Amino acid sequence: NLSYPITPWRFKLSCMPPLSKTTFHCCFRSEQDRNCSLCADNIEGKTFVSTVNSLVFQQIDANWNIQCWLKGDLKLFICYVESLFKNLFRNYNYKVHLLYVLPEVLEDSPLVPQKGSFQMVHCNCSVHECCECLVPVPTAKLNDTLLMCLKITSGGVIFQSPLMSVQPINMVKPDPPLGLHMEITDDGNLKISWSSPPLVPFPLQYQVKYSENSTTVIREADKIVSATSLLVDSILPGSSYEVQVRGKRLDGPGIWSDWSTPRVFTTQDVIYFPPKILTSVGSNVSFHCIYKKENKIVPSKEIVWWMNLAEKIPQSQYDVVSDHVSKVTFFNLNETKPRGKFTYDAVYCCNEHECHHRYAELYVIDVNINISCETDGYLTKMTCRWSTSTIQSLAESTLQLRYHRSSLYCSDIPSIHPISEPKDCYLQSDGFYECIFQPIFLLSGYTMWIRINHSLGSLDSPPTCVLPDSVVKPLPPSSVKAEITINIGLLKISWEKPVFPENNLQFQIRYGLSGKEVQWKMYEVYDAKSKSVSLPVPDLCAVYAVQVRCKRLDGLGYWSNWSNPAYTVVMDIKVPMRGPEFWRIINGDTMKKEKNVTLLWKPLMKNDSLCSVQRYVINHHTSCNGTWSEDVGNHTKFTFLWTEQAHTVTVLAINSIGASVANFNLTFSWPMSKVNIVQSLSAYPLNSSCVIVSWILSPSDYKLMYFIIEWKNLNEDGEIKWLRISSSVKKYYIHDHFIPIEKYQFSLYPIFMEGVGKPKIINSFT
Amino acid sequence: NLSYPITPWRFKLSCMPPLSKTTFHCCFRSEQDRNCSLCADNIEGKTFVSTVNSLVFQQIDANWNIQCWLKGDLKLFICYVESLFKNLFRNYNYKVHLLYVLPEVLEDSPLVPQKGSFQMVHCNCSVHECCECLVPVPTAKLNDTLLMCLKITSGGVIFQSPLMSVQPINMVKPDPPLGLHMEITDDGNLKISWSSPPLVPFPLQYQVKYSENSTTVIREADKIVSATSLLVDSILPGSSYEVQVRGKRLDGPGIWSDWSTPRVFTTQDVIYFPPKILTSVGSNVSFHCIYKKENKIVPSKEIVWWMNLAEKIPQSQYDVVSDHVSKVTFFNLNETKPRGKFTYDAVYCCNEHECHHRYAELYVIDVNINISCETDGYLTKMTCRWSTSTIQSLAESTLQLRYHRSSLYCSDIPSIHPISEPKDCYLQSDGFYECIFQPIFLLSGYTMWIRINHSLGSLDSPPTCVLPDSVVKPLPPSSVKAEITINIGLLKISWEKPVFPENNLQFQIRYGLSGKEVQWKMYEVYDAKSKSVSLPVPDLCAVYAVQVRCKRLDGLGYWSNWSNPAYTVVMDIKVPMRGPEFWRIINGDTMKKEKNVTLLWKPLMKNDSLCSVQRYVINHHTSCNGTWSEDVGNHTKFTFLWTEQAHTVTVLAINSIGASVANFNLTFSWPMSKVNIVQSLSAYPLNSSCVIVSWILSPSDYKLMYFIIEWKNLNEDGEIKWLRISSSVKKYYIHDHFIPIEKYQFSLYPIFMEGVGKPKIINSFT
Amino acid sequence: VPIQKVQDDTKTLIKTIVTRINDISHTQSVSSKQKVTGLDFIPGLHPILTLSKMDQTLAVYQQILTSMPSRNVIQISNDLENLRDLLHVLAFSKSCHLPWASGLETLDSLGGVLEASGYSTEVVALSRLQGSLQDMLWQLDLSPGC
Amino acid sequence: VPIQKVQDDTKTLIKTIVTRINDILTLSKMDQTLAVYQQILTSMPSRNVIQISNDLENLRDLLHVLAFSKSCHLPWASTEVVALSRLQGSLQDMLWQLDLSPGC
Ligand SMILES: *[C@@H]1O[C@H](CO[C@@H]2O[C@@H](C)[C@@H](O)[C@@H](O)[C@@H]2O)[C@@H](O[C@@H]2O[C@H](CO)[C@@H](O[C@@H]3O[C@H](CO)[C@@H](O)[C@H](O)[C@@H]3O)[C@H](O)[C@H]2NC(C)=O)[C@H](O)[C@H]1NC(C)=O
Ligand SMILES: *[C@@H]1O[C@H](CO[C@@H]2O[C@@H](C)[C@@H](O)[C@@H](O)[C@@H]2O)[C@@H](O)[C@H](O)[C@H]1NC(C)=O
Ligand SMILES: *[C@@H]1O[C@H](CO)[C@@H](O)[C@H](O)[C@H]1NC(C)=O
Ligand SMILES: *[C@@H]1O[C@H](CO)[C@@H](O)[C@H](O)[C@H]1NC(C)=O
Ligand SMILES: *[C@@H]1O[C@H](CO)[C@@H](O)[C@H](O)[C@H]1NC(C)=O
Ligand SMILES: *[C@@H]1O[C@H](CO)[C@@H](O)[C@H](O)[C@H]1NC(C)=O
Ligand SMILES: *[C@@H]1O[C@H](CO)[C@@H](O)[C@H](O)[C@H]1NC(C)=O
Ligand SMILES: *[C@@H]1O[C@H](CO)[C@@H](O)[C@H](O)[C@H]1NC(C)=O
Ligand SMILES: *[C@@H]1O[C@H](CO)[C@@H](O)[C@H](O)[C@H]1NC(C)=O
Ligand SMILES: *[C@@H]1O[C@H](CO)[C@@H](O)[C@H](O)[C@H]1NC(C)=O
Ligand SMILES: *[C@@H]1O[C@H](CO)[C@@H](O)[C@H](O)[C@H]1NC(C)=O
Repeated sequence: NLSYPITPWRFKLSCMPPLSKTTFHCCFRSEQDRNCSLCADNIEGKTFVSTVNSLVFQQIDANWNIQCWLKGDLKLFICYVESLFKNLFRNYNYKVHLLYVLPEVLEDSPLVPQKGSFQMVHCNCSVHECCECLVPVPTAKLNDTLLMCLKITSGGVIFQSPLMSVQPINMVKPDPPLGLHMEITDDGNLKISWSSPPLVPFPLQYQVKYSENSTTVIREADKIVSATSLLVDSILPGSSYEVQVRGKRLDGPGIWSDWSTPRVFTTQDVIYFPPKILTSVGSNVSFHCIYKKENKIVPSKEIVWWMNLAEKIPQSQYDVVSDHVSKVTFFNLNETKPRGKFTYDAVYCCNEHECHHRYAELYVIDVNINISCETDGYLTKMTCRWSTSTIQSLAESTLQLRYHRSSLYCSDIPSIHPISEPKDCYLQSDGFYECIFQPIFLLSGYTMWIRINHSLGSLDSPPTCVLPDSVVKPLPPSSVKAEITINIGLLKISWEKPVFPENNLQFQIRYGLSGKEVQWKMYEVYDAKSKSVSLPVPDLCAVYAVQVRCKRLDGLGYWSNWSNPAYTVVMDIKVPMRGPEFWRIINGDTMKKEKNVTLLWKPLMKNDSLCSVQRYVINHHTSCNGTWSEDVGNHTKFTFLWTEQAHTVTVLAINSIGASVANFNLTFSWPMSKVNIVQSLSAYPLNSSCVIVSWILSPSDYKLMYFIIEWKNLNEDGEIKWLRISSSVKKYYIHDHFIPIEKYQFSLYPIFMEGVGKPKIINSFT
Repeated sequence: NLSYPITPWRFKLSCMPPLSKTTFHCCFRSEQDRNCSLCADNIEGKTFVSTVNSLVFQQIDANWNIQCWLKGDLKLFICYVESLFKNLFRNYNYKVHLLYVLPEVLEDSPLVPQKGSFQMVHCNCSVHECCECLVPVPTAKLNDTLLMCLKITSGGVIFQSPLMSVQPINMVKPDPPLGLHMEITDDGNLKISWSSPPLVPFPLQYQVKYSENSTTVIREADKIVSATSLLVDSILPGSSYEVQVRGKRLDGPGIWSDWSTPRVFTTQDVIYFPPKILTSVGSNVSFHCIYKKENKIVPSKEIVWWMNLAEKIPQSQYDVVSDHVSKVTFFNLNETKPRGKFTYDAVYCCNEHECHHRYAELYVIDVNINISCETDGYLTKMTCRWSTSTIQSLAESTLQLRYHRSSLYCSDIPSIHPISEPKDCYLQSDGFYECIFQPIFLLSGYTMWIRINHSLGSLDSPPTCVLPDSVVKPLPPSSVKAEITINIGLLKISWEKPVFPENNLQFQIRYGLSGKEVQWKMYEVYDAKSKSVSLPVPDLCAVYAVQVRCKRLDGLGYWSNWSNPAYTVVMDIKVPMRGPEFWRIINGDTMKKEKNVTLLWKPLMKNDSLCSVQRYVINHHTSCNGTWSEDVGNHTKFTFLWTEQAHTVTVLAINSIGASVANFNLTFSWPMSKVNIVQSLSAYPLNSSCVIVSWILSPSDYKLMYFIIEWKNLNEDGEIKWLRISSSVKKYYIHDHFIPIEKYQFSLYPIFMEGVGKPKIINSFT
Repeated sequence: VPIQKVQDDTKTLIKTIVTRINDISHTQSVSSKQKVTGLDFIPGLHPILTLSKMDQTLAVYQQILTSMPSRNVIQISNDLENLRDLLHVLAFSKSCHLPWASGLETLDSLGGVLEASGYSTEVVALSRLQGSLQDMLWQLDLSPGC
Repeated sequence: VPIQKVQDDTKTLIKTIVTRINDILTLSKMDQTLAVYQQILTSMPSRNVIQISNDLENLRDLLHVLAFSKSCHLPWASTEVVALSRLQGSLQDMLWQLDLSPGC
């Protein structure tokens, strides 16, 4: 009762007669109805009004355009009042008093509101007679009843509006939608996606305007949708779209939202979808194209696809989709080299003999990035690293590692287990990264991969399963000890295995002569419980070097470092095999029965001494078994005397280990010294470095086994020189310094089992 | 009217009688006039004054010295008021008010200024009876009329000065001259140019009170010349000048400027016109001196011109300009070598023997820096370098390169172009300055040179145009390869020309044999279209080395590097040209037809079968043409069964190219094996290395081609080796080892068309 | 300088420029008669006879290449400047004074096309330049008119 | 995964853990023991102790694996020196008992 529904929202108010408190009631002038209901503001204003004052109403036509709604924020019921009588000559300073109430849902009679129930808000009018007013309404009463009453105070005259009741929510005018962009999606379909206001509590239907506007073909296609974002169908090239969207309530009546500034989106003569593609090496891609030529769409049966404007694509890969949509599908494509500052391939679409300058981009990124890494001997730190200086196709992306490992192991089956935990790894000057894991589960199987983010998308390298306990690098063995054996002649290597790992190990020894550069020899031991080895070497005590490495037996893990080399020490091993080749000389008168005989011999050479023999000795044997021993020191010449008929002498070598075993012998005897068997000797210088000696002999009774020839210079008293000759040969060659001018002698002696007889002496070359 | 001109600027004011508002009138006591005009400040001051108070005027004498003038800056009209009553017993705190008005130019009557038009500025009175009044006078009103009135309040007594009209523009006090630099003219006229003050917009009459503070001559000539660039002729030695030029307003009245600091400049008894000249190698200059030797001044005909205290310049360079001015012209002086702490030549002018110590400087610069340039092979940059390790004459002078460009080629007319562009060249460790132009203009004229800055001046080296296309250094040739031609014997070298430049090119090619130390032979190619050259060499399987290099044919440009040398690989070239030897060592028996035939041949050497043999072939031939030749291979011995009666043999060598073409041959004949043509031979062993061999012949009934000679030792069956000389020789020698100890088989055989007769087998020497 | 020196120097400079163009990796195999419907202000295609049209073509090419920052383009532009200043001498040899042609106002669309299809522009420009220069050489033997 | 290689891994890891700690019958009882050792070892944050603990749960997970190998759904169940000593002692006890490989 006493309420006129606002059907529709638009209504025009006109005030007609029924000066401090002169109030005039105003009514709506509709097409067929005229309602005049008194408001609950003034009840005692029934005062007599003079007839003359009505003449003022002739000059004052109180016509007003009053409207309002609830804004999308559901906070303010801003109301607008416009003055139809736009008289610029006189401006009225009128004040608006608004009484609004929001009664609650009461089930006990629809009682008329009393005085003071409404709220007073002084409504603000602009300079140009337009009044905007703020009405705070609680959100819990949006579906409830709201009452309006307006009082206009213009020049001391009050104008009264009727009571208006309407639901705020059913005629809410939304805000102009924003957050809109116009790009071609990946299926040849423009999307008009606007961030439709969230403060609206009800679904909204939107009127959306656009068209196909071109230079020649012009048509208008205005539409109405209901979703917060729409997706048009079959965009054609060379057609401007003037899109503009406004909102309103979808269910029941409502007020359209504010018109926004029109958005213009113009596509060029060739349209590609998708325009940019990011794909790794070895995959398959696809494209699309629509062409317009002098305002006419080219049929799909005469279109050819190019590549960098360099080589035409073979026709085998072309596919037909519709009247004006084509398809090109690259098969097993390679990596795109960087051509100058351009890091992408351009793919064109064109017909006949003309190709437009618009192109579709195509990037290709390689993803085979290698990761491989250790576990240090203490089973704590795990260190690894991946290259990025070879692979180009980058310098345009940030990179990051990932983890995934929980139970015991890995390398079972895809997928990469999309749960992952990033970890940051640093950079080093070598050109490769690295980063450290600790503490590490030695028996947990990590799954690693590299993720490449890029300006267009994301890519993932193939994973890798790594188990730390199986990639350990052991520490090199300590206390390496090489020592030449005793009484045998072998090289002995001894050592001790590293504490980690606790698996079985194999060792690889490498050894050789000590020196600046050596051609070392390798040897393998395949037993964990063997820890010392013995090997043969050619020499005896030439110093040697040895080094050792360790590895796990089953082939897992990596090799260790080379140990600190441990050189040996030189020291003698055993007794010499052979004594000296010792010769006699006599310096005394022949008439003497006592002869001062001097024994002379060369110093022994290394391998005969096996290393070193520090002492020599002489031993004797008379016919009466007279035997004795005496030291000579490091003197290689000794002398003694001989008077008894038959006396043998022996020269021995004594060193650190013991006396020699196999040694030569020789006996002196005057009685058999009177025997000669050599008849003639000849010597001749072949040249300055070769002399030939030959001899003709005679037989005897005793057994002859070796000769001896003694030569010395005759111009100067040089050292006596001799060398062994076997009795078997009859000719010999002598190779040393010689000059034919000076004079030399020779003296060949036959020696039997018990002495030397008469010699053969020659004073010149024959 | 009511205005008295201020003539002159110095005036004295005395106040005379006509207590809070007692006004006294003051007048100016001129020499012939007494003007008393009432000011327009007070009109209502006509108040009766008691006669008794006049006695106070007895004790107060209002004598004021007022001086008003415009400052040089034309900003403040500073006025000074001084109290002539210098009474130290009592100091009155009198206040001075200066009423100043500057009426605008009005053409409608000379109206008297009214009350309140005068501007009032408080004067800054000081303790010492000096009051300073600062009147802000705009520059636009300087030419206008300035009216002044003075009011003095002393002990309640008011003194009013007459109104005075004056133009501030005419009365200007200038500033003392600045920049009084003493620089004697190149003609010795002693320019004393001083910079005129900038705040003075009109020429100034300069009262030049220049003095001559010499030992005996004193001058105080006060020239009033207005020229700033003063020129005092006939400069005298030992004449210090203390110029006291202060200046005055030339156009209109003014006041001499305040005395500034004296400009004491002492001429130390030796004066040259500026000895501050900088010279170059070969340049010629001239000097003049005036010396003081007590007040007589040494005449120009008695000068004792020296440098380094000695080497009196001859009276051939001498020319007389004035009585005390003499020309000592220096022609093409050499570089002034430094010594001690001197970087010049201590020029000395003196008289007789008493010569002073003050000297002059002779600066000589070896400006000749030779700049070189070189253009990169890719034709992108141009590197230019220059050395300064010869500048050691006046070092620490700064050096900077300047370059100038011309559109196409540079002209042949030598002229240093007026404008230039600097270029900073960086220092290099080799003692050179190197700098790069990039990008380059190929056919544009770069004229570049070096400017030197010394503490005395600046100098330029002669320019050297460089055209960046005439100094290009081409790249070395690419893909150089040499190979030995087959079936011809030549060596063919092929190469590919570099990319840039694009003119014609010549080539130099050097070849030799490989080794640590290489030998070289050079060949030239002038035609540009040839890419392969063939040349003959004697050696045929040496490891060869070939290198090439380029240059432009027109002669402009540089020689390129030498390319990477191209070694050659030895391979088969032709078939062997000569077959190998072969001989009979048959060990068969006489009656057996199938006799054990053995043939010997030495492996063929390198330089005959063209450096490679892998397979042999032993050609055989029966009377029935039995050609079973088989393949000996690498083996060098052969045996055949002697199946048939008459046999012929032949040895051939087969390489990869093919088989032998020219060959030896031999035939077999049982019957004439019983013929003899030789009846004696002689074997004389003169020495073991060479043995003399002779034989005799008979009238053989067949034709004899050659002889074959063989030898062996019977005693030990020594090696069998042989020789194949022709029949022409008679007494041939053999050159190899022998021994007279043993006895040798000699084997001389004549050679006939079916074989050999009886051997001439010999057992011993002759 | 003798005129024959100028005649040979022109050929040398032309060959140097064309080899520089061949050094570029972009324009390795594109041909010079390819038709693109958006780039028609690039000189080329139809043959050029007169000296004035030749200088105009080089001026347009210089203006077009000014809009690229690569070093090779800078060097080629410098060489084009030198070649133009040289060709005016051949014009002056036969008393046929030429003006200093300016960057034609027909370059209105250039910038726009750039921000749309940069890559393509670059390629086509260089390629056509090379092709045009070839024609120039084959016509400089026949001594074309003023 | 095949089970025949598991026991070698058990022996290797138990030897490794006893060796590193020296550097400083039924399945349910086994698991509850190991679990209480984990708790009584968690209290000490020393670098050796924390890593020994982190190496203990690999042993515990492997113990669960070997329990599941026999088709047995095993239910889930001055101080520091002595603690480390008793850890080691229980460890060689575990080694000796798993040498015999008892039942569930
Ligand atoms: C990306 O594209 C490549 C290229 O193959 C192309 O696409 C296929 C779908 C087919 O239409 C091919 O005709 C076409 O050239 C694909 O590689 C292809 O994979 C298939 C299936 O594995 C291969 O077929 C097999 O060929 C072998 C003989 O090699 C037969 O024994 C098999 O029975 C089976 O037919 C085909 O050979 C192979 N193409 C080439 C050139 O090797 C690839 O699969 C595709 N990518 C994806 C993710 O599908
Ligand atoms: C410097 O002077 C040299 C010779 O001295 C005089 O100069 C010439 C010009 C003649 O007048 C000669 O008779 C004089 O003796 C010249 O050789 C030299 O070129 C002169 N230097 C310069 C830069 O001209
Ligand atoms: C990839 O490169 C190979 C050889 O470099 C070539 O044969 C193949 O055609 C390339 N791939 C494509 C898609 O062209
Ligand atoms: C780098 O890649 C990560 C991976 O998700 C991504 O979140 C991040 O935005 C990328 N950084 C960029 C694109 O700058
Ligand atoms: C092996 O030796 C190198 C060089 O001394 C060293 O850098 C490296 O760390 C060593 N390896 C191990 C596992 O310690
Ligand atoms: C001395 O040695 C030789 C050679 O072994 C031997 O024949 C001889 O019997 C030895 N002398 C003696 C006295 O045994
Ligand atoms: C001396 O003759 C022999 C004979 O074979 C030879 O070996 C040796 O080299 C010759 N010596 C000299 C110095 O020529
Ligand atoms: C050398 O002097 C010239 C002349 O004024 C000057 O232009 C140049 O900059 C100077 N060189 C220097 C200061 O390095
Ligand atoms: C010529 O060889 C020298 C010596 O190696 C080298 O420095 C120079 O760069 C070479 N020339 C060219 C053009 O590369
Ligand atoms: C062997 O060859 C020579 C060379 O021509 C020839 O004179 C001779 O007759 C040949 N011998 C035979 C038996 O043919
Ligand atoms: C051997 O004698 C001959 C002639 O008597 C002589 O020419 C030759 O040089 C001698 N031999 C030596 C090695 O001097």
